[PDB]
Amino acid sequence: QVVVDAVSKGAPREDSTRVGRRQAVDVSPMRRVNEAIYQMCKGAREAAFRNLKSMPECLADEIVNASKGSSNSYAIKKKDEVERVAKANR
Amino acid sequence: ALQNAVMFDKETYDKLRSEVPKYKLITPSIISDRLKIAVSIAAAGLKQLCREKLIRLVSCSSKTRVYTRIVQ
Amino acid sequence: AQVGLIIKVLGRTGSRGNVTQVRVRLMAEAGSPDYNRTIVRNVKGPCKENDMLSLMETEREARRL
RNA sequence: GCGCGGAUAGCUCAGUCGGUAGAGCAGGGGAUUGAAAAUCCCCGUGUCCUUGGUUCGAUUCCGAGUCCGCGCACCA
RNA sequence: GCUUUUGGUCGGUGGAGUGAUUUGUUUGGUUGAUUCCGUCAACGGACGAGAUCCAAGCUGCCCAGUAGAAUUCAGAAUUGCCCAUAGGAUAGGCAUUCGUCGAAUUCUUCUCUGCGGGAUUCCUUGUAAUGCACAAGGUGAAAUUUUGGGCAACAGCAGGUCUGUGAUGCUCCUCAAUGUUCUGGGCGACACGCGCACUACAAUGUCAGUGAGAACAAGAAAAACGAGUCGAACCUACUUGAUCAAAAGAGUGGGGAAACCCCGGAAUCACAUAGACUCACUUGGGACCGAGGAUUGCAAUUAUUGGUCGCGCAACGAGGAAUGUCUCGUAGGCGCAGCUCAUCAAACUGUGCCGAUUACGUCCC
Ligand SMILES: NC[C@@H]1O[C@H](O[C@H]2[C@@H](O)[C@H](O[C@@H]3[C@@H](O)[C@H](N)C[C@H](N)[C@H]3O[C@H]3O[C@H](CO)[C@@H](O)[C@H](O)[C@H]3N)O[C@@H]2CO)[C@H](N)[C@@H](O)[C@@H]1O
Ligand SMILES: [Mg+2]
Ligand SMILES: [Mg+2]
Repeated sequence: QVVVDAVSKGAPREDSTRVGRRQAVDVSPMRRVNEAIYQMCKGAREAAFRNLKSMPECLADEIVNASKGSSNSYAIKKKDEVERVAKANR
Repeated sequence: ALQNAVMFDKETYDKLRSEVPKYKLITPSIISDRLKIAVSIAAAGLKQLCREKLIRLVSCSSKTRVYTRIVQ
Repeated sequence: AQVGLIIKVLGRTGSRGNVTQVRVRLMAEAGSPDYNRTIVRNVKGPCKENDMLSLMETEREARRL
């Protein structure tokens, strides 16, 4: 349940691409499951790259902090950066 | 920098037997930066606490061993 | 963020074809003002119809075709 | 030597009237992108010209003084 | 090889035009496809596409002392009271195990394979609106060129090859020959600039153990020298070397290769291994070179190659502008064979193993 709560919060609901200017575009529910899994495996991988911590700790920390919606997770820093850029590129 | 000790001082081994059994989610990397000791000591210090039953072994593999406090 | 349901996929849009033009029904709680409201919006990513998605600002509509 | 203004990071500049600094802009990163300029998001960074009286606490209050502008002065 | 991974080219006879030339060969839907349906001053044909061919997946018959299986008596092994130093998770009429180099007596489940089945948009209900067809699902081993390759027209390039040939025209050299053989060098030389790999920059790891466990494949000789028949050249198990390092060096078997290698003990991986390291240019990396030694060869110097101990204080901490390949048993990783080969693979041609992310779109470049 902590993982399903981490996947559900891990990816941005909105994003911005050039469709014609840089218009804000909605994100499908399929990609939101893809990009949540992608950005948690990423970032936990970069945490443990030259760290004392093992990979099952760095992966366990990204899943927990994204499950709580904390900004300590790598994904939630990028989930909030994309949504505020999408809110300004409307 | 990250200069870790390679053997226990008498001060920090007393930290090993007191504060570490009070933690939840003990791993040899949690102990390595809390107690500033190398993981080769931290893993050796935690195998000692299992045979004294102060901590619990909740998950074991050849590389990764995860420990927890015993609740009684 | 309101959760809207895709009732129609209007074709692949944009230059590179990565953006999809959909027609999304807003799915409100049936006593609301903006109930059974349908919007024509751009979706980024793989989207089939009957796929719910969250919407930040529902008062915009995308320019069709 | 008379009154007014200016001194606040490299540059630029509004201040809460005596409860701690801000935006502007440059300097290092990801984004746009196929490649641009512009646009964005992210990390530098000023003991706040010198002195005191040091009001709970002085870029802010106050007393001189250096510096710089304008408009005025003027008998060893 | 490349124009070109594209669907394209050509006559005949009719129509059109003074003519080069058009028409057929098409505006419409459709398909990967001038693929089809419809229209149609054209009508009939030819090639290319499709078909055929190979390989892989499911399957029939045939089949085995060059493939394997069960059983039944004999022979042997364990046999319970047992809870690891700290000891988790996880099936359960006649208990189980097999150079044991046992006898028997019934079999084709897997294996091999010559021809043959099976897939066709076949069935179903939206798109389209007659048609040709399309999407979703069914059926199934397999679902849309089933997958993957081979083969590929017509024109052409002043592409490459006169270093493949006793393929060739012309022209040069032709007895101190540009012939042909020896001997010795060189092709490999390094201020440098680039393609392509390989190895890494480490802890999702290095090490040292231990387990489970692949497919494609290769393999010896002559009108010679020896005993018209047989030997030795080739690959290999096994012993030895061994009262003491590898690398060797030797015996002794076997194999013409579904019969021996071989129950092919590949490497990734795996492991509750109670193993060392613990974030460091470090037990990461292994460039550089020093000293023994042994094999290939007629010859090792400008180390052929392996192995041993040193060196490791050689950059390298994930890479600027740029750039390449890829849509499923795929990318990537991993090794193994063959080919070059007396000796030498960071190559190439094949094969297996582990096995994903993303898209199933578009004409932006
Ligand atoms: N002889 C087959 C040829 O296929 C061509 O069409 C081919 C192309 O449309 C297309 O080929 C593309 C190729 O363009 C592109 N450069 C690369 C791409 N991988 C290929 O794709 C094709 O081959 C691979 C098989 O490896 C498959 O992934 C794929 O299913 C298949 N569409 O797919 C077709 C091959 O099936 C032409 N229709 C024609 O030249 C000819 O019929
Ligand atoms: Mg004519
Ligand atoms: Mg550079």
